[PDB]
Amino acid sequence: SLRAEELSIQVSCRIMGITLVSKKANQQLNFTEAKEACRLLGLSLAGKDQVETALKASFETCSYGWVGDGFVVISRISPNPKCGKNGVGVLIWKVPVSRQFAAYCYNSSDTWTNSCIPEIIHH
Ligand SMILES: *[C@@H]1O[C@H](CO)[C@@H](O)[C@H](O)[C@H]1NC(C)=O
Ligand SMILES: *[C@@H]1O[C@H](CO)[C@@H](O)[C@H](O)[C@H]1NC(C)=O
Repeated sequence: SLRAEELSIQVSCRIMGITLVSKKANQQLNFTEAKEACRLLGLSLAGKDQVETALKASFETCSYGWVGDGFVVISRISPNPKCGKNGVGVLIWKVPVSRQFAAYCYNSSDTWTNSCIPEIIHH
């Protein structure tokens, strides 16, 4: 079975709870494996709407990854030919579930917009 030590985290500072998880090996994750990858880390496979919320907080990636309900997405703020072919927004493809990509994962415990930037403590 998939093990967590086979995974690497490509978004070290989660935005609105969202990270991106890839396989260290060349072969990446099909849709079912993407869900398992997030769960091995205690996360859920992100929904496209959760990725959209992160984009509004300036979450941007340059990797295609699975989200819930069988879409592959990339999160783009700036047009880039090499990152989603100059698209902008959360770009969405409905792709056969056997295809292998990264996984967008969601962490509901995050209380900061950027998990690496503290926010003022309210007492
Ligand atoms: C996804 O990969 C797993 C390997 O862990 C395999 O058992 C499963 O059949 C694959 N799903 C598809 C739709 O290819
Ligand atoms: C999820 O978020 C909580 C709160 O920020 C944090 O303690 C935990 O380490 C996070 N887990 C993962 C796998 O990102």
